[PDB]
Amino acid sequence: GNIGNLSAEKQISVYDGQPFVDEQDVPADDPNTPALTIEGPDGYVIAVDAGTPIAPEFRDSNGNKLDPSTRVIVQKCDRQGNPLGDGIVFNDTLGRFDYEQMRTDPDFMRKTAKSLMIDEREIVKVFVDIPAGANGYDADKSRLTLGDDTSDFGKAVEIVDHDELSDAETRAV
Amino acid sequence: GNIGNLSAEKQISVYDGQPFVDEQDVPADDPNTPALTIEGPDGYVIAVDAGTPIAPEFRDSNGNKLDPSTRVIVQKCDRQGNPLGDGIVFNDTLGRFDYEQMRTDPDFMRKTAKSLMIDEREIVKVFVDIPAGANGYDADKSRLTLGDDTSDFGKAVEIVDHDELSDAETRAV
Amino acid sequence: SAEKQISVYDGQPFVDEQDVPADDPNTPALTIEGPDGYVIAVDAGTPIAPEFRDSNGNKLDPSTRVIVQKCDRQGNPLGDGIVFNDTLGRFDYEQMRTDPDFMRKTAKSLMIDEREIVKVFVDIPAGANGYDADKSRLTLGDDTSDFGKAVEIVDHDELSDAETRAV
Amino acid sequence: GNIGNLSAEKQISVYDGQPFVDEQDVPADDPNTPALTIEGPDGYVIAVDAGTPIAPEFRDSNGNKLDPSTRVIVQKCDRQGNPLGDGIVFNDTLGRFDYEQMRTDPDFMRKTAKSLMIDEREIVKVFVDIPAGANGYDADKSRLTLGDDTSDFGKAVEIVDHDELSDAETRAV
Amino acid sequence: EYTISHTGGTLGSSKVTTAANQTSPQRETAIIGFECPRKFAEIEYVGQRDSTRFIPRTTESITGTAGDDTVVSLTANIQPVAGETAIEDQDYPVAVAYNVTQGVQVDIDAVDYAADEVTLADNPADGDTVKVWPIMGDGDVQFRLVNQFGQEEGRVYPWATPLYRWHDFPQLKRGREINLHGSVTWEENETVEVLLDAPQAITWEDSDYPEGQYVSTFEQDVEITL
Amino acid sequence: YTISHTGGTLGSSKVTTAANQTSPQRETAIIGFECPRKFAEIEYVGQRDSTRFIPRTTESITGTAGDDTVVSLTANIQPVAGETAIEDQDYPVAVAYNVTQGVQVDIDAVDYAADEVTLADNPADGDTVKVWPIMGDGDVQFRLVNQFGQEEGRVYPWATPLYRWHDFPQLKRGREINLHGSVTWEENETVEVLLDAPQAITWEDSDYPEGQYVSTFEQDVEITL
Repeated sequence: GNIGNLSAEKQISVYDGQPFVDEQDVPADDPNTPALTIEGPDGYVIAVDAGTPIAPEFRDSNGNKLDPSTRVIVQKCDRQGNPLGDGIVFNDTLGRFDYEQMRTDPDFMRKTAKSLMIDEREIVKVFVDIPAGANGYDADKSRLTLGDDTSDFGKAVEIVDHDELSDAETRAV
Repeated sequence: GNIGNLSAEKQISVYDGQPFVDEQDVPADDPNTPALTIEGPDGYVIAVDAGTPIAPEFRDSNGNKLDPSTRVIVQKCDRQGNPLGDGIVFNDTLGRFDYEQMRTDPDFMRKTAKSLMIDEREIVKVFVDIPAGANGYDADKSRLTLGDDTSDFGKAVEIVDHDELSDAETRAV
Repeated sequence: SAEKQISVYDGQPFVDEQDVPADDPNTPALTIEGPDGYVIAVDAGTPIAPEFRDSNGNKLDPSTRVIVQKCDRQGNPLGDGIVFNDTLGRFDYEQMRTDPDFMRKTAKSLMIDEREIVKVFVDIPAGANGYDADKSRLTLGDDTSDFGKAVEIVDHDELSDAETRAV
Repeated sequence: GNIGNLSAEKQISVYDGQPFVDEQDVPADDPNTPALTIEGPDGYVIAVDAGTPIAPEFRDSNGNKLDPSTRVIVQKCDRQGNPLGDGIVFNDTLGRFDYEQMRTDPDFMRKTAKSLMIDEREIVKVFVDIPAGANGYDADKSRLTLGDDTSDFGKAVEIVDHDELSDAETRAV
Repeated sequence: EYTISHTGGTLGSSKVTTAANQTSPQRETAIIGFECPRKFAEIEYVGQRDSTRFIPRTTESITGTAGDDTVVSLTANIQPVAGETAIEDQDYPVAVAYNVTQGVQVDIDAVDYAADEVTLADNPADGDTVKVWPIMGDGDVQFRLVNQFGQEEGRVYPWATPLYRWHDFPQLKRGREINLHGSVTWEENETVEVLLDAPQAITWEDSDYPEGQYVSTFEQDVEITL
Repeated sequence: YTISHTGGTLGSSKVTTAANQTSPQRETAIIGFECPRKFAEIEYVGQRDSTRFIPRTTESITGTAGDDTVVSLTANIQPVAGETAIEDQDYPVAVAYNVTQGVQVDIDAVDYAADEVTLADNPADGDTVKVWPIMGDGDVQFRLVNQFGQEEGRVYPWATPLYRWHDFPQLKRGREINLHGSVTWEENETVEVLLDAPQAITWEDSDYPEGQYVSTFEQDVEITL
């Protein structure tokens, strides 16, 4: 009745429903409101390698898609939520994507640029820049799928607990 | 007040009403459906040597004997229950026997053309090739006695628990 | 070279079809036999196209199990030596034998002599309307793509024959 | 289509149907009648070692058995049909027989007391001595058989074609 | 190579064996043909080592009227089975009978082997019909080989062994069961045949039979190459 | 010495158990894969062995005038592989059956946000219709159970949301699911598919039109002999 012991590097994907992430309905024309808000899970450490995909299935309250000229932004911040400016991973639009298949075929898998590394309290935020005419944001119907942990394609994110010198060298940012 | 220090090699015979064998009534002419199903008793090992007799007391649901032209086959199978094809010990007809005295006199004892061996999981099946107009096979009225453990004639079946080097050898199947 | 690269289908005179009931797995639906003078070889990664349908031409139940399995020279299976055990529900019939991205493939290789047997078994639940191969069929292997693979056939050559006889 | 070689020696029996023999019905109490006349088969040669069975299934015209007191003889003659006195192989009665098992159990099978060798033209005769009372001998409802060639018991006639030096020494009669 | 025993039979390992009847003139004909399959490599039968079993049974018919207790001469020199003449002790029935109009079995009481007569308990009805299946009596048999053309390629032990020994001996007992003389080796598609000459026509597969579908049987313990 | 089989809704043995969850939102045992006598041991390998899960639930309604539309079904419906229009999908998002007529219904259209659908045949007043759509929300994982009935440990303690199984075109090679972790059975042991979801899921409704099983959980595995 064996299960198979495991490495600490759990390879997973990230979505809104998990209990370290929060959503928020948004109006049109604030590029600063955090739509999404990740936080450190209080003890573990997360590592997103550069070369990681996204599927930001963003829609409106009437279920329709947003304006493709909308710009999505992803950014690291401090433990108080103030962005660091640097450490940006993303700056592009929605029209680049195709919700029918944006998390299926690698020819369309839009991905990050740089790596990322979250301590027990660091925070990632996601921002949305739109003109006025849109039908806002409805997170209750929209969602996000970060990375893949199921396919022969794409990559995943590494969750780990605390191993000593790993953390010692990891905190040296 | 002693009993006798016994060898592990217990010399017995088999009967249908045992908790390592199952009966199953049959249609008219469905040969690939098993009459009986012997399985290993989950820890012991059996050996049927050659010269081993049979008393297959098969009768219909109305008490009469079956068609003498019916073919009987006994054969080893895999642990999966599938016939090995090879490894037959018997193939003959019911009409060879005399139910009055098929088990009585050695002079009518029909026996196996082979030895045989059985592990904890190995399986034996007893298939019955019948023509159309037969009245099937009622195991509630019918039975079987494989081997003998009483007669000074014939032989018996050896049964053992695991002895070390002999088991390592027996696993050469 | 004497190696012929082909595919296989039901209408060839070394593969017998058979209609089936709705709740019997042990029956042979399709039965290949050795062609009595040639030798066949399959390799792993080989596709299948079992376009199975009913007496009304509708598809069978997706929960149906399909199994391909080698047998001995008697027609008796072997338990070991299976190449396929999966379901019809995984095959988009409209494009299973077209797109390699939906081509479902084998696991093992296989070798058939002049007498050896391959069989295909089907496990269906009670309710379905059986199996009528008069409308249904099978197709095996692909000759036409750099993708996929095909099936090798030969007559008898000494070294390879005596080697292949050492199963 | 291989059949397997043979010796030149064939291990068989005889009866009336074997067409190198003639039957003849008999009166009441004549011993001298040639009931059965076997002639040499004009091309084959016989070897009857002693210890050779007989089933002279003799019956009346109504199908009842003859008297047990009857005596039966098998004797050699010349090529013309004249006995020799010597060359006798049987002298006994039907009381030493039992028609229902006189070819079943070797305990029952009475046998010859001498050897015999028949050339292309010699003759064997059967002689039958009966008292007054019995109702003659009907060959239609009777028959004969000579030889056992079937079971794991018995010893059959060696029938043969011609082998050279064998015949060379055969003709030293 | 691995070889085992097997039992060639009326149906056997392949459902292509032929069983057909002989003819009424005294002619040696083909009773049974075992055609070898492709499943096997080759087959061997060895006289004096391996055994053979045979129960031949023919057919007759009769019409009813008053006084029809005695079933007449059946035109076969009936013999005792295992030397025995009382039915219930016999290893198998000398003869059986069946009323067709009633569609029922009938037993037998009295016998006569020279007269070839028997006598029953069911006095049939005037206008009724009964069938009888008695064993076969006189007749001489042997084995034949045939290649894949129909050309004869060899008999075995060219001596037509008689039939009534099969009835006389209790076929099932060791040391008394039948062994013929000779040997033989089959091949893939070739045929071996049981041939016979005798007066009366044998039968199988008369649907009106009580104890089974096949009235007669031929069996042969032989050896098989895989 | 091993080969590859699949565990299934029936699989290699007629002892596999199929039960349904609770309405109180609390995780339950969906399926119990119990190892049989026939085999020696069973192996699962995440990241090698594929898996397929077509869940499907039940709803019911009564007819009257104007009921060409069926409601937000308390289920966050999702398109199939992104695709929407029914006849082009890999499989139907939902099917429905009029009981009184005792027939299948074909569907016109869908609205996913409001979770509603639009049919073709206005059913009769007083009539009954059953619907079988996919299931929406849901968090699954694998559990181990000894022969005694005791929980040993969960596999890869990170649940899988349901709707990815709908989001990916499950048949395309590479796109098919490969969960994480490993697990190994013994003879009398059991493994259990567990789920937590708010809506009740079904199997083996007599009135299904396409097949005798509405929902399937197939999985690839390695087997020893």
